Amino acid sequence: FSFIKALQTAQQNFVVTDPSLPDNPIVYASQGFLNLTGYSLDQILGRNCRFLQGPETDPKAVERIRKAIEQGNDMSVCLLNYRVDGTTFWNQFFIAALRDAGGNVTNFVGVQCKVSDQYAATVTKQQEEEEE
Amino acid sequence: SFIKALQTAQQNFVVTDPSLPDNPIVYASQGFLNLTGYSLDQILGRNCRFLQGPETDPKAVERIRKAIEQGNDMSVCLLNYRVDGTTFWNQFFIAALRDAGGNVTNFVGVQCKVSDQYAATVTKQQEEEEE
Ligand SMILES: Cc1cc2nc3c(=O)[nH]c(=O)nc-3n(C[C@H](O)[C@H](O)[C@H](O)COP(=O)(O)O)c2cc1C
Ligand SMILES: Cc1cc2nc3c(=O)[nH]c(=O)nc-3n(C[C@H](O)[C@H](O)[C@H](O)COP(=O)(O)O)c2cc1C
Ligand SMILES: [Cl-]
Repeated sequence: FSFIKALQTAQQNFVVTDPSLPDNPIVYASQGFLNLTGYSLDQILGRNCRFLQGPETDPKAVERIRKAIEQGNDMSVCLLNYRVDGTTFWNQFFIAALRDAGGNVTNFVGVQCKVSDQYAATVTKQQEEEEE
Repeated sequence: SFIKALQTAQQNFVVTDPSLPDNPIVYASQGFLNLTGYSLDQILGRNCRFLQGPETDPKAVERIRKAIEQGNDMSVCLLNYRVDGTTFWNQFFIAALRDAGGNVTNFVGVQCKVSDQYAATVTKQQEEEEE
């Protein structure tokens, strides 16, 4: 199944990046990503998604995503991300590596879900208890 | 719904209930039954580890075990066993479903049968994460 078509239909917040390009930049973003983050598309295309990060983002959470990308692994993390206006929100984030029939990573899709503080407390706790 | 999406897409997948002991299957798609050869009576109310066998990489299974311990999404390529003992390469994905309060309510696991060439490529990268 097209996971992307599934996300389009469900009108989710997601982006697709191209690892064949230096620094793995956004080459597609849904309307949902734009509404959520406040960015317009010319602000987002061709950029690494790390702009979503800021001073209050947990760097160990970011490392999980980094490893997942190095391994062509699917993963999820709850971390804090930044809107175009500098304000934060909690992101239940998911990333998938898409592979061809030959097994080679061809793209990444990242899905963003806004969650409450209460939600984040629970998930971040198990993340910190994982880190310790 | 991730589950409604998998239904529509006619995927091979299961949903388990971690609120019951040993986190048993409480739903299995038709795709899953076709793939593994299991019937619904043999698997409903059971834990998925029956898919594993002697030639499965115990390190891939461990990768799956941590995801459940942490309530994380993950994907692994490992060898699984059908109801008659034959093997197939499984590009597996597991997701934790959470309520609004952040509590894991379910696990969803999706199985995609892949070629020897595919498994070769991915499993090599899995093995390479030695140090
Ligand atoms: C498809 C895709 C989507 C991503 N989405 C997010 C995101 O929503 N929020 C975030 O903080 N990082 C996201 N990332 C991670 C960053 O782009 C980047 O990989 C992260 O900073 C790790 O790289 P670095 O340590 O070199 O900065 C995403 C990565 C990819 C490939
Ligand atoms: C929803 C779900 C689907 C699973 N699917 C598979 C699978 O397809 N193949 C597999 O080898 N293990 C699968 N597992 C993992 C086993 O069910 C079990 O969690 C794993 O063997 C580790 O648990 P254990 O330490 O008790 O053996 C799945 C687990 C869950 C929760
Ligand atoms: Cl998927």
